[PDB]
Amino acid sequence: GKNIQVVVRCRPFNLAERKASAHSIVECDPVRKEVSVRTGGLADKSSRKTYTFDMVFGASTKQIDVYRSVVCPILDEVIMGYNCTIFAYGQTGTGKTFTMEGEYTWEEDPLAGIIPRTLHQIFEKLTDNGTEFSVKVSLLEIYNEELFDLLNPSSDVSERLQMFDDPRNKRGVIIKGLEEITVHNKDEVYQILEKGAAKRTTAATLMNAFSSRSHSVFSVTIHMKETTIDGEELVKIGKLNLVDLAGSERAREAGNINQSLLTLGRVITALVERTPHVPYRESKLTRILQDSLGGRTRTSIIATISPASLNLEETLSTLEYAHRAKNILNKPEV
Ligand SMILES: Nc1ncnc2c1ncn2[C@@H]1O[C@H](COP(=O)(O)OP(=O)(O)O)[C@@H](O)[C@H]1O
Ligand SMILES: [Mg+2]
Repeated sequence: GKNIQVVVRCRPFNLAERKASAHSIVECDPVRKEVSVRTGGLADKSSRKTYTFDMVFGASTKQIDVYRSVVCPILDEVIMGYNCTIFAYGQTGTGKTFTMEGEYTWEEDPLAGIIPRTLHQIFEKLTDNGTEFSVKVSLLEIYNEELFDLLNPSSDVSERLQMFDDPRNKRGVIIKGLEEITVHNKDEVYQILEKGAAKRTTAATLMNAFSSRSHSVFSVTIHMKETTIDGEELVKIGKLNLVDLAGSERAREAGNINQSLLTLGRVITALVERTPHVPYRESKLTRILQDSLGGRTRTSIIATISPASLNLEETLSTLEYAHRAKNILNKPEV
């Protein structure tokens, strides 16, 4: 494809779908990279709609496999000194958070998601090659188009963060007062995710800013300096934005979400097709990530879906959205 990769990840059935007597309507073919949905209504057992993506992950797909296939290529980009972004898009309950952060010593938990493994690899790789480096991370939430710092020890209330341009080459934004925690070792990441989780819970309870209706943006910035005898030194800065989007399924409270997700989709489609003018300025989410989506870089979207007939509507909606972002045509022979 391109620098923009769109993959789909289907989760296994959950308890509620079993108790509701739901049926599997999704078929994943990792070889042909297709996802086909049994769409028939009453008496219609023949009509199915197929879609093609850069990759397709079945329900048995393991955390490490999503990481190996989707993130490794991207992290190598970041290490070379680039800004990249990874998205988790889909219906609430389909695995966006299970995928972005997931759920010992140096060996990674098999349920660990993209975030634990990523920090993990930063330290292993930069330590192994003797690079001089420092790693800082920030975690903010976007709810009803307002920013909240999830790692600020103090200034913890329902106070939003001020966003604004900045005298410098455009595309960037400065988020006034964004807490940026320095990480000293790979394991220190779980403690960071704990603080975030605890503060998100507070915002949920004290604002109704439920995680399922918000965008979580966890950014890791790596400052690197590498040297070799008869090879000159290098100063690089890499940044990876790991985004856990709001569920794709109050009046405008659902408008801001529905709108930003549609704006995001338009920004992605504009980048794939190279149409002048990409609508970054139309949403807080795309404005904040412009600097990473703007310049040349690797960008990936992980579309999560349910396999049950109970969620057919949202699954088709998600597949259509993923298809619209990067139109890949189905190949011959079914
Ligand atoms: N692919 C998966 N494999 C195993 N469990 C998953 C998978 N995807 C989601 N889950 C499970 O579903 C729930 C997590 O869903 P979650 O990540 O919160 O979805 P979302 O973030 O989109 O709301 C947990 O029970 C989690 O273990
Ligand atoms: Mg979630």
